[PDB]
Amino acid sequence: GAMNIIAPTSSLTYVGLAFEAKGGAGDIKSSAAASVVKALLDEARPTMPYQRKEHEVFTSVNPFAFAYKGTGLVGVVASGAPGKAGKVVDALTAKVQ
Amino acid sequence: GGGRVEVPLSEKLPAVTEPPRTSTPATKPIVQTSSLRSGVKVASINTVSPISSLVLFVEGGAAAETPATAGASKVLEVAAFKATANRSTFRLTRELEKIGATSFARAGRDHVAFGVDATRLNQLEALEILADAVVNARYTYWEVRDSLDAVKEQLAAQLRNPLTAVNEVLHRTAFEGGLGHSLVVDPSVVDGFTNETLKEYVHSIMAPSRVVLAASGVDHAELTALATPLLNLHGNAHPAPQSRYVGGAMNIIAPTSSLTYVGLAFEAKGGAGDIKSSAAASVVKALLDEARPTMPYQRKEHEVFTSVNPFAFAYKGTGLVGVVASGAPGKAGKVVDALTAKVQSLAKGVTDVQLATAKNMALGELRASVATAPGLAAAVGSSVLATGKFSANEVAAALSGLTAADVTSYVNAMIKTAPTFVTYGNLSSLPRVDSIAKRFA
Amino acid sequence: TSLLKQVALPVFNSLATTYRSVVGAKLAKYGLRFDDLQDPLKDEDVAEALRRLPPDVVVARNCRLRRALDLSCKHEALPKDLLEKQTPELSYLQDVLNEVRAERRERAQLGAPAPYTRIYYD
Amino acid sequence: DANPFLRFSNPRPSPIDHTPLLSTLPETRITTLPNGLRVATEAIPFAETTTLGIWINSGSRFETDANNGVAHFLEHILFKGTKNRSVKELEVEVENMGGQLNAYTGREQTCYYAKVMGKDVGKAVNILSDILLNSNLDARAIDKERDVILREMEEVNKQTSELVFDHLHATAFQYSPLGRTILGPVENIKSINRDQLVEYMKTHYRGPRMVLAAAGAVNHDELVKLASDAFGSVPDEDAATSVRSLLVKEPSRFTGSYVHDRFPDASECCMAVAFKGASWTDPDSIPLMVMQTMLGGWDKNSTVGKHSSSALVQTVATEGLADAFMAFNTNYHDTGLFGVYGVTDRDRSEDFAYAIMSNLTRMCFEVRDADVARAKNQLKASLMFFQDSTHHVAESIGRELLVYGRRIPKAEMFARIDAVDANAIRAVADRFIYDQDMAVASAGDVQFVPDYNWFRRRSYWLRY
Ligand SMILES: [Zn+2]
Repeated sequence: GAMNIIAPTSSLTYVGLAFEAKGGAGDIKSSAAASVVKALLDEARPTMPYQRKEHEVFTSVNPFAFAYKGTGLVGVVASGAPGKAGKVVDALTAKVQ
Repeated sequence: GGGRVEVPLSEKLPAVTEPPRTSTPATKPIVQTSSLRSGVKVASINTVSPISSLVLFVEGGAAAETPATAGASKVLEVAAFKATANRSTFRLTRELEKIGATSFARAGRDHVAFGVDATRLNQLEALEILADAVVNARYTYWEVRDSLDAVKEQLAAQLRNPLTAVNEVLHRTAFEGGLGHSLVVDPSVVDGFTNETLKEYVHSIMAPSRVVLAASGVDHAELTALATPLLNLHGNAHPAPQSRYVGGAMNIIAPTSSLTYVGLAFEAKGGAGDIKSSAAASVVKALLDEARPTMPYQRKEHEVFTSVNPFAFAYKGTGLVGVVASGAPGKAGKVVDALTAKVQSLAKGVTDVQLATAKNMALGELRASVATAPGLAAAVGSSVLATGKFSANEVAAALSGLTAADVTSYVNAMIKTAPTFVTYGNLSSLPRVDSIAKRFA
Repeated sequence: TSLLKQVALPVFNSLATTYRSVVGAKLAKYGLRFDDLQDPLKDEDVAEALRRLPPDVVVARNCRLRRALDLSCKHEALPKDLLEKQTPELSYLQDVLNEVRAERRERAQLGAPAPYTRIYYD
Repeated sequence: DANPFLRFSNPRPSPIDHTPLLSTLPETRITTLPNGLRVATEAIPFAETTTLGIWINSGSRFETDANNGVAHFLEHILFKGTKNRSVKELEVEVENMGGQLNAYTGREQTCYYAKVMGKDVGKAVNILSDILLNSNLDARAIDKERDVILREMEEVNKQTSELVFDHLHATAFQYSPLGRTILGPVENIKSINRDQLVEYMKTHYRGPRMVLAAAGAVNHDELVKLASDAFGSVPDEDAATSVRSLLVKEPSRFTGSYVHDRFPDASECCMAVAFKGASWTDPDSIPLMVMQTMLGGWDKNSTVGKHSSSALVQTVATEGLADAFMAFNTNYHDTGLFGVYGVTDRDRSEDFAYAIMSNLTRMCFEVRDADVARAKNQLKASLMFFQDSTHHVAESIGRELLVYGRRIPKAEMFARIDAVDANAIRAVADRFIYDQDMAVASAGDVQFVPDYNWFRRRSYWLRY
């Protein structure tokens, strides 16, 4: 599905995109593939001090991969400027595609 | 000594009938309009009532608010009728209280109104006080600073009503442009607000072509002669951020709300300029009003609708008409289902008795809104500011001339456009966002 | 009185300028201004005028008073480079205080009091 | 100093002659049916909407201890169907008119009125007479309404000002008919049935105790014909049950007393201090209206309270002594109440009480001509604002006919108001306030509200 949140004094705008990891924590291979997908979505990983990776639209990228019992939730949350939220959505769809 | 005559007894024989009777005007008075050299429209109607009302309408409101000047309409509402270049706040307040007159400021979605209602014997005082309070206003630093707590608590009181919040989210979701700007803003928005922000907003909205002086219960020629040297407005007509309907779907979360609200709306095409479309929108709003209590302690009971409130808004070029229905948090999907099925039940056909009922309801609301002198002056000002002329007789005639075919075709053409969905509360039973938009199809 | 009171005002102005010259020479060594010599405890109109001010003006006034009191404790004056920059007659309070006193005079002719009292402690 | 902006207006209060207003004011025409029912109309020259209804000189004062709350239950039950119209038929007939039905039950006055357009006066008369004379009073609907009323009794669902004023009436007019509440106790609500409602209607809703008033777009003689057709079956007076005889039999009594209603966890404190006022017929009731205007009212949503011309508003707004307050002046047939009600906190209760008591007692010595002139102008302007609305004109006609026996012309009301000076205000305050017992009621967080001896000592000044 889809939803929304209204925040009155949020200086940024946050967009979340997620899918279901089939099998949950029970399947070893599906959880491993979901972890690999989470690492593949890691655009700006801070592996060095004071390194400045610049994206055109994004301000922060934060993926995840939760594995519950029987079902999971792998996805990514990306921030961005308030006037560039559609660009954030377009870039996230382009990255998953 | 004081008077010793009992109140059921008539007073003493020296009770002079100094007022002479006769004559009432033989014809119904009508609205006269005459512009000034600066470009200010003056629109007044004479009235047999002993109360004169004078309202100044300025284009602006939340539509003219930038992100720098957000929330400025509410602060202008609170901070109006304070010190001017000719009067302090004390002197102006004493002048209003001396003649027993009341003042108000009111900010709308696309305008800001200032007005003084007074006795007919003190209409020059009311006009001069209103003219000085709008033209020569000194928005001082300390008076603006000392009112922000009142503004913030009034905003927090207004957002406690879920209907106000749902209306704000509906206006943002349905529109792109100045009409989507929030009017009743969050109290945290007015945190870093100063009197220079207010001065910037007032300078942005002020121009002699954006101002309508309306009146009720005064001679038109005398009003123009006395408003000639007062409304010498100078300014640049700022561009208007025009708005178009786009629709969509948004949700607002309230974690401790015991009722879940569902809002549905559609565009009233044409806006306030189209009399026929406005009349049809009023009739559709009257038709959707399922539970209107007309008697004391009425006990209407719907299976899913805890409360139903329809609306119909008319702006310059567009507007909204729709319905906001509440319900149980566990019953929101059925609330959406009933709200959806109601409009196909209306689009399929309306009976003659139902059409007569809705036409009588809309005509009653329209002729009740202009029954008082301040309401009549406000309606005159709003109509002249939006469309350039006021005539509620044409609105009433359009309401009376509506047939069932007109309303059926209007709702059929209205269901062919984009819908708008807004939900409040905790959404533990929101079925599908995409499917509810395709239910109308 | 009106025949001699037409030219009694330039003599007042000359005496006032001489007075302000002498006192401003005295004030500039402490880094003070003429408006810093007004105490909110001593006058309730000055207390009213001081809360009508923006916060940075009040912060600057407190800083100047703290510097002057520190100088008075140390039995010192400002150094020459600071002393040449001192502006003892740059007003920050006289407009607001004049407005406050005019409002109080206006309320008194109608029998109304001032909408504030003295500062009361404890 | 702008020349165009600083003419015709100044803050110095001066007397204002309101005589040229009265030329355009409409006149009232009163007829009397043979059963004693009066029909009075005032025709506004260019009007489209009309309001109309029945004003009855009855209420909870004229009940007994066995049937207290019958009159308030009547407005719960009277709209649930008649002998000619069912529930749905009544609903569609009201909603076809494009208007509203509303009822209000007081202590000495009851109203059943409608707000329609000018083309639906006759249908409104027919439906009002059908509701009032031919109601079903079904037992099943009574049982359905009793559960709702009892649930809101046990939830304690009431406005705070209503609770305070009910306590003030019950302690000020104790052992009097006016001391009862309109809604009534739990036992009478639990043990009510059709027969008490029927007997109350047959006893008190007679001919000369009812007035049919209409205002707006209405013709007089046509309304007289409709009223004679519809309300002709209303019975007449029995001499042993007239309003004056009932007043003489059970008069009102005022006792100086104290009451408070303390709650363990309450944010607000609401208190009222009241003196024995004047009746409707008392010639000093007009200076009491001027004094009620002089005290005025205020709420914290107004930012110009410190610039007010009222001294009590000045003190409360400047010192922040309360959140909101309003002086009241209630009039009854033989007595009345006068004083100040306000909402405050527990830490400001004594200061607010001292402000109230000191502003009331000062009116016996220190009254200025400017404040009197200002309050008289405010009173006359407020009287003219009621003339703008049809609902207030109809309510004024019905109330004035019920409590004065006539319709006071606006010229006489203006002449009575214009005769009040500072000496009259001083004398009226000296009669009603100075060194007199008062009634004090409170609710909520009232642990710091002073007791009766504190209030009683501050009705007089030893300094003079
Ligand atoms: Zn009730």
